Amino acid sequence: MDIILGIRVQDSVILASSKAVTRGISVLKDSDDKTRQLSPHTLMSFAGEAGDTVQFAEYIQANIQLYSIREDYELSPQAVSSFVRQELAKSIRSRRPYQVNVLIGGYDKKKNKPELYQIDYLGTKVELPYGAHGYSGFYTFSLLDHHYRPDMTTEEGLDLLKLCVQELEKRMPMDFKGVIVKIVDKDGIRQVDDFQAQ
Amino acid sequence: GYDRALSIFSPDGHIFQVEYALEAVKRGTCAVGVKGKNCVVLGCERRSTLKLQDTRITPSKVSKIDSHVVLSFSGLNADSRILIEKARVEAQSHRLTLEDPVTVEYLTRYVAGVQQRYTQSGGVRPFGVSTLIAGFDPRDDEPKLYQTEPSGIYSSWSAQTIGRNSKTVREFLEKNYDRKEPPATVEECVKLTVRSLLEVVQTGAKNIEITVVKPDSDIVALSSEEINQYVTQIEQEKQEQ
Amino acid sequence: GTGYDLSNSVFSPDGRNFQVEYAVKAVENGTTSIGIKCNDGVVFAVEKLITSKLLVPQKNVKIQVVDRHIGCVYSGLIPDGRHLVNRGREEAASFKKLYKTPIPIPAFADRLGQYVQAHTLYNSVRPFGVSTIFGGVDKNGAHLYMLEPSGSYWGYKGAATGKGRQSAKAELEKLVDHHPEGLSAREAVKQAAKIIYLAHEDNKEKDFELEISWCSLSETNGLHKFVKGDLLQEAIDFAQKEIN
Amino acid sequence: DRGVSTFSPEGRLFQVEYSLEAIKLGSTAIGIATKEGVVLGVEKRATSPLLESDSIEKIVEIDRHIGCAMSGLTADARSMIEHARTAAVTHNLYYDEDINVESLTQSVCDLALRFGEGASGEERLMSRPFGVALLIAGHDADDGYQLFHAEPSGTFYRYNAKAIGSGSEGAQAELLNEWHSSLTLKEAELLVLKILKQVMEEKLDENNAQLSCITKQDGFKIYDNEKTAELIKELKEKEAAE
Amino acid sequence: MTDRYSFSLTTFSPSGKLGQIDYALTAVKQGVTSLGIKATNGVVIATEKKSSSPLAMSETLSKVSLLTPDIGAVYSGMGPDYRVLVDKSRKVAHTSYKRIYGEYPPTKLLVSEVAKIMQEATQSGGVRPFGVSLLIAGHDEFNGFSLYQVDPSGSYFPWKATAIGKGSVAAKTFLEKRWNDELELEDAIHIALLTLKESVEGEFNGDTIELAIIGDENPDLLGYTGIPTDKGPRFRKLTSQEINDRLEAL
Amino acid sequence: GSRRYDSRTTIFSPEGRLYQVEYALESISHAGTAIGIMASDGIVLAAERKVTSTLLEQDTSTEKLYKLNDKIAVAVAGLTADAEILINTARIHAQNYLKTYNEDIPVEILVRRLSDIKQGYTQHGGLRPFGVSFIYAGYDDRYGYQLYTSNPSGNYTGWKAISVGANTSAAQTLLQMDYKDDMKVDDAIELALKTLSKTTDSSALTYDRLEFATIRKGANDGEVYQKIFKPQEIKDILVKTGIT
Amino acid sequence: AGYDRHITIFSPEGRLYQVEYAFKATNQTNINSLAVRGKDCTVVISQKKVPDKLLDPTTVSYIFCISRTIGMVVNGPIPDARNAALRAKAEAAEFRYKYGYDMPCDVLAKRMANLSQIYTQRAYMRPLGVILTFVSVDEELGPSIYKTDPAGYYVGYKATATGPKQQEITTNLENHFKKSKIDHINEESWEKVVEFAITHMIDALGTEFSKNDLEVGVATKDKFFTLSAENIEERLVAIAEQD
Amino acid sequence: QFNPYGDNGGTILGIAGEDFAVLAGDTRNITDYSINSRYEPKVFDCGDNIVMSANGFAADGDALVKRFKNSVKWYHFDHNDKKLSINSAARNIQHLLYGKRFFPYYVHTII
Amino acid sequence: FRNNYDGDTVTFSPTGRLFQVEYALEAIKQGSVTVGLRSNTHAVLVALKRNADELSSYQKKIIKCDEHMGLSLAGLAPDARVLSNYLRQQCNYSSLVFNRKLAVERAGHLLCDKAQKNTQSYGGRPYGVGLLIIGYDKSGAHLLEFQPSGNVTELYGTAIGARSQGAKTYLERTLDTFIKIDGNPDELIKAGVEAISQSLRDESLTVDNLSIAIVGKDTPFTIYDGEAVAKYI
Repeated sequence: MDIILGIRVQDSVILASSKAVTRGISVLKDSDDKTRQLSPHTLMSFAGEAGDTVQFAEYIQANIQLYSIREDYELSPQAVSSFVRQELAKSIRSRRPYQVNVLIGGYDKKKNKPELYQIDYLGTKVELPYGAHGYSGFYTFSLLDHHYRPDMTTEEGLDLLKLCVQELEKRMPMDFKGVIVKIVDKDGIRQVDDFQAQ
Repeated sequence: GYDRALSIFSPDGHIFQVEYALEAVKRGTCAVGVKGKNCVVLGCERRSTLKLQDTRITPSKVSKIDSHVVLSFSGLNADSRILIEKARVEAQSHRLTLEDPVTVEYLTRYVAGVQQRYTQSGGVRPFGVSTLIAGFDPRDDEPKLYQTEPSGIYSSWSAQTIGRNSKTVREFLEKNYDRKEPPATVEECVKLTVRSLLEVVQTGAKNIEITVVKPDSDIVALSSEEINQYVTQIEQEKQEQ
Repeated sequence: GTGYDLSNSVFSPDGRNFQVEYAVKAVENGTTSIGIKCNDGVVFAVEKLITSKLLVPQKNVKIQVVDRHIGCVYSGLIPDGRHLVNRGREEAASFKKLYKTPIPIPAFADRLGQYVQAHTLYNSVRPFGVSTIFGGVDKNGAHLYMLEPSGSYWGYKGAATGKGRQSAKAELEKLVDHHPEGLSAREAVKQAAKIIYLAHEDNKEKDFELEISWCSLSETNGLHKFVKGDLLQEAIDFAQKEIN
Repeated sequence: DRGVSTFSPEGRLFQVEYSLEAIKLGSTAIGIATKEGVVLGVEKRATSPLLESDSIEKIVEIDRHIGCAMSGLTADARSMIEHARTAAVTHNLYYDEDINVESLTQSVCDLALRFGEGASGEERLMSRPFGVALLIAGHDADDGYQLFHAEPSGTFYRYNAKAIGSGSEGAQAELLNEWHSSLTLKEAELLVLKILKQVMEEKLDENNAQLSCITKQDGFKIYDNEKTAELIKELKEKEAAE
Repeated sequence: MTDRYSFSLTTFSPSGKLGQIDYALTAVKQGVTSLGIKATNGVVIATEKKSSSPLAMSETLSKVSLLTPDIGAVYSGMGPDYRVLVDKSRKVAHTSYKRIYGEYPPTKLLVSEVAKIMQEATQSGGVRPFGVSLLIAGHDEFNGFSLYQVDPSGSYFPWKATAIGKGSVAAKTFLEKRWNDELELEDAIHIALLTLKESVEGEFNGDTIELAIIGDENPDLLGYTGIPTDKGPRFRKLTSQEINDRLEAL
Repeated sequence: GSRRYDSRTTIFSPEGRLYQVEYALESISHAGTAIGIMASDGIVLAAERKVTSTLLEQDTSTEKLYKLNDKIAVAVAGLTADAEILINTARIHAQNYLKTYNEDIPVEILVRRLSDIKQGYTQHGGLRPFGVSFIYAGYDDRYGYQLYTSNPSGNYTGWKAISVGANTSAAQTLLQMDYKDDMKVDDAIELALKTLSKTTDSSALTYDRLEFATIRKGANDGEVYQKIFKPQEIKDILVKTGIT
Repeated sequence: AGYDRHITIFSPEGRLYQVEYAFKATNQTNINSLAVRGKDCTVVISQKKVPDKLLDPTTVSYIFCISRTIGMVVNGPIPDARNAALRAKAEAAEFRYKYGYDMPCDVLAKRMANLSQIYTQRAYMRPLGVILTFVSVDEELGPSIYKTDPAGYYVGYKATATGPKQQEITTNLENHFKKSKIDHINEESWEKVVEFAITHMIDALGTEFSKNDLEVGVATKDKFFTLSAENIEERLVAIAEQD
Repeated sequence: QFNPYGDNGGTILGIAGEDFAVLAGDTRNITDYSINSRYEPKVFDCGDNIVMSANGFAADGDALVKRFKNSVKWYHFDHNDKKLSINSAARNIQHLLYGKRFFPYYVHTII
Repeated sequence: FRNNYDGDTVTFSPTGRLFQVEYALEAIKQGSVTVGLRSNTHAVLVALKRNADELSSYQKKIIKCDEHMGLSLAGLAPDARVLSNYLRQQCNYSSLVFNRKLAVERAGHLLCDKAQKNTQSYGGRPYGVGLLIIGYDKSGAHLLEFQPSGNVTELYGTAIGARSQGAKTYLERTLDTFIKIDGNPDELIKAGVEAISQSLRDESLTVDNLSIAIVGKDTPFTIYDGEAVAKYI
């Protein structure tokens, strides 16, 4: 599967997601952005079944934007994830289930604290300091378990991720063509356009 | 299961339920819209049949269907909610499938269509509403101002008004709006709006709410003061003569 | 108050249902038709007004068959009659499909009865503008029936409806009296031809065309068949003779 | 009350007749067919100087070889045009060719009588008849240039020229004398432009009137204001010329 | 065919009245009187068995019905409407409660259910309000004993004691005079019998009077033994005999 | 057909008004008065029980103050039964929102939904509108204490203090005359009782004829609490405010 | 306004005219019927009037065989009666199928009463202009008589009568019982119970009966059958040798 | 289990000349190793100067040809007897065929 | 009277009439005339097409249902479309399923039963068009007359519409004559045109005003218009 990493530091959430999109024997694209912005302060990365992956992401995005308009308000990260878990939990017992796994990272402007949610296609949600979907966790959790600290700075977090990505590039069989990193904090969502060598 | 044809033709070729829907609009609070050279302004009067309200929560008259388009109306409030909801959803749907937010015209054409449908469908009565839809097309700076009515008809205007005494205020606008030189400033555009509402609101600093829409999702509603200031500067224009 | 006669399933203050009654009027205003029960079957006959020389003679058949042993004839609004026979046909087909044995005349009568009665229950439908005489031979005898718009129906020895119903009834009653042992199919055919001729006096203004059919356990094998050619002429003459 | 699909003693459908009365109140629209093309013209008729006259769309394109003008309750015509466009497109998808103008028209008229509260014949769910008539003009290889008039009655007629709307009985009378089998496209244009001027309450200018045509070569096109403006001038001249 | 009556048959009149409900009530007012009294340890409901012919067997016609083993109902108004309401009530008690919580619904809720049913007949398409008023008496572990009244409007209220039908006005008065918050079941039964007597023209005996009570559990009326927690129904209809004995101490 | 008996509950008067809505409102105007006053530290809901008897059980009663959520409560004016139908769908809505977002439903959101439901019966269905007006008293972490009001038409609005039902005119004037932004719950409780005391069509205002409920955020806690006063609790507050 | 008399909605007095008028319809046939209970049987008597000579007397009846045990006589227009009968038969069969035992007379009555109650409340269904008298010798209640009307009402009787001259038949029976002090005809044979039925029928109507003026149905343990013109004649002959 | 398809063999050929065209096919129809008929025409004339053949599973072939011819008939009814051009016929058939995309006409067709 | 009994088809007048139907019938009489007649080998339909203005076309009155059957309309054009279409399907069905051409007599029964359905149910309206169906089947030539009432009759010849009575009498007279025009179509058509002109009064049948259709023994129902009918004017 694709790499979907997430880590919640002191004042933000960082999402690293591989850029490769392989179909069969050829790597069709090496610049894929496996993420959608649900609201100014909430970002969701995803990995899974070919078509469902994006379809689901865009479907959730559309709904959140609609809610935002209707109530002229931005749902809390928690709210958004509970909405997403419910969607996946429905999809699991449906005719053709959405096989998509997601990471939702957002900054709760009311609580002034960053939050990271991990939800698998079964609608299994759990909140963490750092999470990952698929095999990604197997290679990186021992590192994060080790170097993770609640008070880490956004810069320390990126350093830890870089470390993880390196272990991933070393022991993992597939070339995921590197990752795209994004920060979600009190000021919104921005992309670290320089991780190809940070 | 109820499909009684409520909107039907009469011997003179009229559809009374639609005509009556209009009568409901006449009774609604006035609403006005004027387009500048780089903006559009929406004004609406606030009733006073009962005052002791909680303005913070009491549903406002100008609504956003999206971040770049707004819609005001005159008529039954409850009816307006239904149209606004559908409009907002169609807005998000359009972005989802076309990968581009709706143009003002398109969004107007949609709302109008919804209305027209209620004029020839069984078991339902027409909307007792008329609307002003304003905003800026994506990546476009030319302002847009549209209007719709229960009949389902719609068209764009340089400035227009609907609601009680819209007759009066339209005149004001007809002899105070030069297409040659439309209000080239957000300030002078908003002023012309207030001036038109004053023709009917009869001193109502709290009875007048203005919302200014600029290109690229730049929408903002004025506060009593901001508006109050425009009124003040306008009453002086009169006395100074 | 009033208006009790505008909606179909309404009861007037005297427990009547005017729409049904109004339907009858349509029936009375129609052509005359009759049914004669003989000793081993039944005979059906009907008056066919010849509006002009343009009508292809013998072609516009009015009597209808249901299954292979039931004969139906009606007076009033023709279309309503066909509609009813259509139903009767499905009605019978279903019965034979499930029970194998073709539908017994009585059973069949009730099917039409229930269906017609049905159209007097709601105001969203109109009662049937026809009275139908029908019957045939079954497992135990021959039966003759007449169904009114009210859904009401009974078994008859002889039956008539339409413009000249009174004449017919009168004539039929004579037969009943003058043949306590029972008429024969052969006889009934002629007798019927006569009664149509007589009853045609309440319509003497227009020329008509006779039509007869019969169902006899011995003459037709229990199957409904139309009286054509010789047997027919023989009856026409038998009548034309006693019409003078 | 009374059913919406009831018959009058004179064997007419009330809702349909009344429908035609509303059409009479509608803006004037005129069509002229010629062996060089068909011209469609309409009276914009804005209700206030503040209304941007070009947002008045009473002439629309159904396909490249078919265009139409409306008159009466125009909002009612939207779905009619959607259905028309879909029919044309759909026809092309199935048959790899252009839909015949007549066929397209027939398809539209098919919607007409699909109204009522429960008429036993299918599923005609539409509380009332359409309150708008239509002038469908187009071209097809089998019957060259054609002009049709579709009414809410479901029936449609073909005309060499036809005018519907408030100034119809008058304009039609004009067309009756002005039309001949050898008119040219320009003649037709001026002609439409003229009759519109006669029946229009307003002084016809390139802002309260709109022209359009359809020609085998360039298909259906709506004349922009400048193009018409001149055609109006050319007419003023030819009229003052005697 | 097909019910084309999809619109309400009950609507607001200019004065604000809801005619059909009003008329429904009028129908109730014509109905034989029935009443209910709540004691400290039980409730009693009673009505008159207005035999519409001496040939008719009044037993084969219960105006007092059991809804659940702890709830009974009685009415005033149209018997047929009441009958179907009872069937519906008994069922809703199962479908919307016993089959979910494994226990019978508490008086107030069952009442709420019945009320809903009636309310809908006040607004659903093509129907008329029920032409009856009900007095339901029951007992549930957490609310004890209670007595409610349900009108055609679908409205309901709790009473200490009340009457409906023909002579409700008089009966209500007579009840106010004799009711207190210290009555023992018998006392109420007694008071019921008296109150009912005024409303009765002819014969007044255990064959013309139908009366039921909601009191102690009747293990003798359970039908089986072995389960301690199951002690029997609190609802018991008095026998023709049981009524007469009390009529002597009238 | 049926069309004959169809009232057409969803049409416009030539004046563009909704007959049924208007009439239903008239219905409401005869219902016991209900008041809602919003103080800086809480909200007060007060209602006058229409019609009562000595035997009426008031401990088990609740005909005007209903709990929707742990943070939202409504005061009813009009058809109790209709109200309940709505109250229930209101309650379900709150729970759905909770299950979907794991956050209590913001007051306006709930109010709007319920209002739209009413609006529906106004534009389609051929059914009669609900003869009910609600006063919504609730709290959420976005606007805190809010007071809303909805009627049969499907319209709703926010207030600092408002009344519904009988003599709303008198009531509104009295409230508008003594209401102040900086008010305190205890002040509102009093103002409420006074207003009702001066609008009642009954002799005096006794506890047996009142329902009282307050939504405060007990300082000694930090959360929102709803308190529906008991007969005894009303009898008290009634004496204290000096009405004995 | 005035339409509160065409459909089943309340009149301002709280009445349902349509139900009342339906009741009227029940007498349209101008036929009286009555039922009484024997020691172990139930009998129903009904007048049989065949005016048209062209009618086949054997196909003219208002007494039906709902089930092997239930017997139903109808007072009202034949079409509604046959409608009611069919439904009743269908209901009886289904009930057996679903529950494993014969539907009790009183139950079938209640069921039919309920169906009628519906036409009383729903506006698209008109009531049936009939009055149904069901009888049988229930396996739990014994001889049973249960009758329903267009109002949806129903109840059991010791004996009952229906028709234009119902009142006389009733008071006649009423009296005989005030006398006998029992709620049934203390007879062991149904032949005698039938004779009693026919007798008291004559006294009340003040009319003599041939063997083609009556229609008789008899319910017994496990069976309900109708008598023939000849089985009737036998009855008529016996009563004769007593007067 | 029941198999909805079968193979009646046979072969068809279609060649287009500058101002003519031919569609040939043998007249043998078989099942496995047996011959069902030595003469069962496989190529048909469908009007508007069109010849069509749907070789493969006979039942499906006939159903298509039958359905197409009937499509021609209705073409005339719906468009004033207009002739159905070969190109139009083809596009029409594409739809006829794709209509059973998930339960195909087991046939290879040429016109 | 009437006024209280003609609001819909589901109501009977006190005399037993269905005005809504009768009203429908009226729409027929108001419609342009058309005539039908047959011999023992052919069946012909002659129709007078009406025109709005002198700029409008003359509306078609003849519709082909199959190769052996067709009809002419008089009244609401749309309804003829609906009905003729339903007739086309019934033919198509008979052929596809039974490989049997639909009997003209049978086509008539279907048409009748379809019309009857709109005269007994609430909500509908009767069809407002008259139809003359001719066709050659397994029992020779045929001519049918269809009334919205649901009444369909088989005749040798007839006409419906305005002044239709003229031709109807003429035919009733020329009976013995045309019924023998076997083997000669031209003659039957001429005999047809002569019957229709017996109902003229306004104008005289022109080339783009006359419409003729024929079917028979060795003639697949075909329609002749304009120039094609010139040799008959």
